[PDB]
Amino acid sequence: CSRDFTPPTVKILQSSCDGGGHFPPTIQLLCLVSGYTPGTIQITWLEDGQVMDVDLSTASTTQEGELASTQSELTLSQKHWLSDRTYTCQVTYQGHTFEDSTKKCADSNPRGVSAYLSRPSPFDLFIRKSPTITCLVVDLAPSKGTVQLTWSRASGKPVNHSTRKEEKQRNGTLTVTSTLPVGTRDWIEGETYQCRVTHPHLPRALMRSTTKTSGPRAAPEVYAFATPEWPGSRDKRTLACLIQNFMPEDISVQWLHNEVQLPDARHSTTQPRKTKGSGFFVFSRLEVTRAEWEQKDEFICRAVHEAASPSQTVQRAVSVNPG
Amino acid sequence: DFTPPTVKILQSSCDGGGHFPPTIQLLCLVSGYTPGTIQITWLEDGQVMDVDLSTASTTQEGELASTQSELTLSQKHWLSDRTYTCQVTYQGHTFEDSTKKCADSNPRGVSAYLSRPSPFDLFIRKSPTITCLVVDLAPSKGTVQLTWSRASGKPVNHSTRKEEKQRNGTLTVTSTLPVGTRDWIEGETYQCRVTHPHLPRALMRSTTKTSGPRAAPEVYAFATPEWPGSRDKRTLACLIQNFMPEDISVQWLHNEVQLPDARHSTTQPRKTKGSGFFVFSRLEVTRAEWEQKDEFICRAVHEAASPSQTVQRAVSVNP
Ligand SMILES: *[C@@H]1O[C@H](CO)[C@@H](O[C@@H]2O[C@H](CO)[C@@H](O[C@@H]3O[C@H](CO[C@H]4O[C@H](CO)[C@@H](O)[C@H](O)[C@@H]4O)[C@@H](O)[C@H](O[C@H]4O[C@H](CO)[C@@H](O)[C@H](O)[C@@H]4O)[C@@H]3O)[C@H](O)[C@H]2NC(C)=O)[C@H](O)[C@H]1NC(C)=O
Ligand SMILES: *[C@@H]1O[C@H](CO)[C@@H](O[C@@H]2O[C@H](CO)[C@@H](O[C@@H]3O[C@H](CO[C@H]4O[C@H](CO)[C@@H](O)[C@H](O)[C@@H]4O)[C@@H](O)[C@H](O[C@H]4O[C@H](CO)[C@@H](O)[C@H](O)[C@@H]4O)[C@@H]3O)[C@H](O)[C@H]2NC(C)=O)[C@H](O)[C@H]1NC(C)=O
Repeated sequence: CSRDFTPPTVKILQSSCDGGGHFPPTIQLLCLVSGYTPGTIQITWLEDGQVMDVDLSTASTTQEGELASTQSELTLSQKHWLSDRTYTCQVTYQGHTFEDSTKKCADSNPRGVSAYLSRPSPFDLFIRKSPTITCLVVDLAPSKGTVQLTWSRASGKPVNHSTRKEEKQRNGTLTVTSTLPVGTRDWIEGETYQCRVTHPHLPRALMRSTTKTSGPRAAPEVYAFATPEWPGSRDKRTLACLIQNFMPEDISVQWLHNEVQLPDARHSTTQPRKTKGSGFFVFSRLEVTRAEWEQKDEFICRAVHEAASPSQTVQRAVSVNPG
Repeated sequence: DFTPPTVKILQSSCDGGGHFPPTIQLLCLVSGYTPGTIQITWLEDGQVMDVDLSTASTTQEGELASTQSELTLSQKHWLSDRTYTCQVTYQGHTFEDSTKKCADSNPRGVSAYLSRPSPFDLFIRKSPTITCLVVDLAPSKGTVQLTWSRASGKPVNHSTRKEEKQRNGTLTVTSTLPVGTRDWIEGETYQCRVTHPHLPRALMRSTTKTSGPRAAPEVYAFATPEWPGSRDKRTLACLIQNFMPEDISVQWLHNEVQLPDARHSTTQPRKTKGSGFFVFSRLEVTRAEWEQKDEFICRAVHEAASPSQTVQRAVSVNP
C-alpha cells in the first residue's frame, strides 16, 4: 500500500572518545539506515568524494515486521580520522539516492587567518602564455569586515586588475582568492609581486611576496614506462613517468592522449623532491583503460619547464599494446 | 561456550563541516552475550541519570542476546565536558565504559603524530619501534612530558627523547619506543601521552596494527635509457603497488648486499584509483656498478607478502 511506503533516512554514528576525551586507536563509523519499506539496497562509502573499496566496510540488513533496517560499519585508523578527511555514507534505494557525511568534530577555537601566494605555473607561463599569481586567504570568520587585498610591484610599476572570489566553506570558514595577471617579460626578468592583506580582526597586515626562483638551471629528462600485462590487469594498465634532473623545481606535468590533455585528476603526481645530487625529480602514475588504448595506443607524459628546449617542453610516449 | 557481555559506546557524529548536531545521542551497545539478567544505567559525572532519559531494549539471535540503550543529551551538556558512563550489570556483575566530548586535536596549533613500526624493523630486524612526534609547541618554560603506555596496562620500556628548536622558532619533541614483536602483531594498543605546561590538558595519540584486509605488493622495476650527455649513470625506478595496509619498507640490493638507505628515495604511500596503495622508489646507479654486476634488486617488505613478508624484482641496465 503506497500510503505506507517508508523512505530510508540516513544517520552516522561514531566510536566515542574515552573518559579522558581521547580518541580510540581506530574509529568506527556506523551508517544507520532507518526502517524502510523492504527492497534492494546498496551502501557505498566515500572518502572526500572518492568511492572507497567495499573491503573497508561491512553491511548487514535486518527486517522486523514490515520494515527493513540496514547498517554499514566503516573502520578507520586514528591517524586517518585526525587528518580531517570527510566520509560519506551513500544509500541507493529503489531509484534515487540518500546520503550523509561526517568528519572529526571541529576544534573549540577556530584559529586565525593565513595567506598564501603562488608563482605562475610553467604551463601558464609557457604553454598558455598567460601567467598569473594567486593570493589565497583562508580561515576567515564571516560577517566581519571584508579583508582588503592589494597587489603591488617592487618596481612601483602598475598592477593589472585582479579578480576576486569569496567562497563560504563547509566548516563555516571563508576563503578569499585574488588572481593577478602578470607580464611575461616582467615575470621572467625578476619582478617581485606583493599581496597585502588587511582586516579589522587582524592585528597587523599580512604581506606575501613572490618572484622568479634564482640560481642554476637544468633541463628535465623524461621517461615513460608501462607495467606488464598480467592476470590482475587485463582491461586496465598502469603507466608511470619519471621526470628528473631539472632546476629550478617549478614544473608542470601532464598526460596527453589522442589530442586530449587528460584531467589532472586522472593521475597521481608527486611534488618535486631533490635528487641525491643536483636537480629535482617527480614521479607520475596514470591508470589507463582498454577503451582508451583501443581508441589510440599512445599515452604521452609531458613536462613543461623553463629550461627545456626548444620550447620549454619535453615529452615521451608509451604504448601498451603490440601493433 | 559462555559469551560474556562487552560494552561499547557510540555517539552522534558531526556533519561534513565538523559541526555538532542540535542534540547528541549516546548509544551503549552490549552485543552478542549469553542471555541472563541485565540492566543498563547511565551516569552523568558519577550520578545515576533519571530513568526517563534513556530507553534500553534487548533482542535474541540464536544462542546470544544483544542489548542497547540510547541516551539523548543537549548539545550544551555534551559541550560542557561532563563524563557519561554506561553501567551494565549482568547477572549481578558490573561492566562500565565512559565517554566525554573528544578533546581538541590541535590545541594551541600543536600537532602530534604517532607511527606504526616499519615492516623492515618488524619482520626483518625483529626490533619494532614506534615514534611519537609533537610539532609547533612554544619554547616557553617547563619541560614537555612524554610518557608511553599500553591499553592493556602492561609494562613499557624506556624511550628516546629529543627536542629541537626549529628555524621558524617553534619546538618539536620526538620520542621513540621499542615494542614487543609479538605484542604488536597480536594487537596491543600503544599510547603516547604529551603534557606541556602551556597546553591546557594532556594530549594523547594511540596506535595499533591494521584491522583491514591484507594484499601483497606487486613490484615492477625499470631502468632509464641513456640520456644524451650522461654516459656513466642510469636511474632505476621501482613501482610497488596494490598493497594493503599502506605500511611498507623498500630496500635495494646490488651484488648480494643491501645498499645504504641513503642511496635511494621512496615516495609516501598513496591510494591507487581502486584498492590499495603505491609507492615509487628511485635509485641512481653508476657504470662501475652495472659493469661489475648488471642486476639491481628492488625489494619490498610488507606484512601481506609471503612466505617471509618479502617480494622483490630485479632489473638490469642492459639486455
Ligand atoms: C616549523 O618548522 C618545523 C620544521 O621541522 C615544522 O615541523 C614539520 O611539520 C610537518 C607538518 O606538521 C611534520 O610532518 C608530519 O610528519 C609526521 C611523521 O612523519 C615522520 O615520521 C615518518 C615515519 O617514520 C616519516 O616517514 C616522515 O618522513 C617523518 O620523519 C607525519 O605522520 C605527518 O603526516 C601528516 O601530514 C602529511 C603531509 O605529507 C599527510 O600526508 C598525512 O596525511 C598526515 O596528515 C606529517 O607529515 C614534520 O614532521 C615537521 N618537520 C620536522 C623535521 O619535524 C613546522 O611545521 C613549522 N611550523 C610552522 C608554523 O610552519
Ligand atoms: C576549513 O575548510 C577549508 C577548505 O575548504 C580549509 O582551507 C584550507 O586551508 C589550508 C591551510 O590553511 C590551505 O592549504 C594551503 O593551500 C595553498 C594553495 O593550495 C593550492 O594552490 C597551490 C598553488 O597554486 C598549489 O600548489 C596546490 O596544489 C593547491 O592547488 C598552498 O599553497 C599552501 O601550501 C603551504 O602549506 C602547506 C601545508 O599543507 C605546505 O605543505 C606547503 O609547503 C606550503 O607551505 C597550503 O597548503 C588550503 O588551500 C585551504 N583550502 C581551500 C581554501 O580550499 C580550512 O583549513 C578549514 N579550516 C579548518 C579549521 O580546518
